[PDB]
Amino acid sequence: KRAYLQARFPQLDSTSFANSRDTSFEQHVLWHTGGKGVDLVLNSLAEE
Amino acid sequence: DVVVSRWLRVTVAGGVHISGLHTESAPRRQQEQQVPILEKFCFTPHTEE
Repeated sequence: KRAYLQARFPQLDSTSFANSRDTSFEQHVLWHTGGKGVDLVLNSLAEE
Repeated sequence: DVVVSRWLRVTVAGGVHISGLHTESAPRRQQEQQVPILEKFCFTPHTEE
């Protein structure tokens, strides 16, 4: 799916992806945004 | 070794891993605070009228 998205939208970078099956995306987003976080979060996942 | 990451808000030191610490301000008001003795050093004439 990462490869398909990269093919579809060339603007995306290797730092614009993260893992969905686990809770590792929090650290990725916080690090790459300088701790500022994001503005909108279109969420469809549950529990933790 | 201990590492503190404020961007990610994690403190890892050995086998422990704190995530999401929150600290609230305490009044810092201690009763019976010090009462320093205040003085002025001045010349007093031997004879005063």
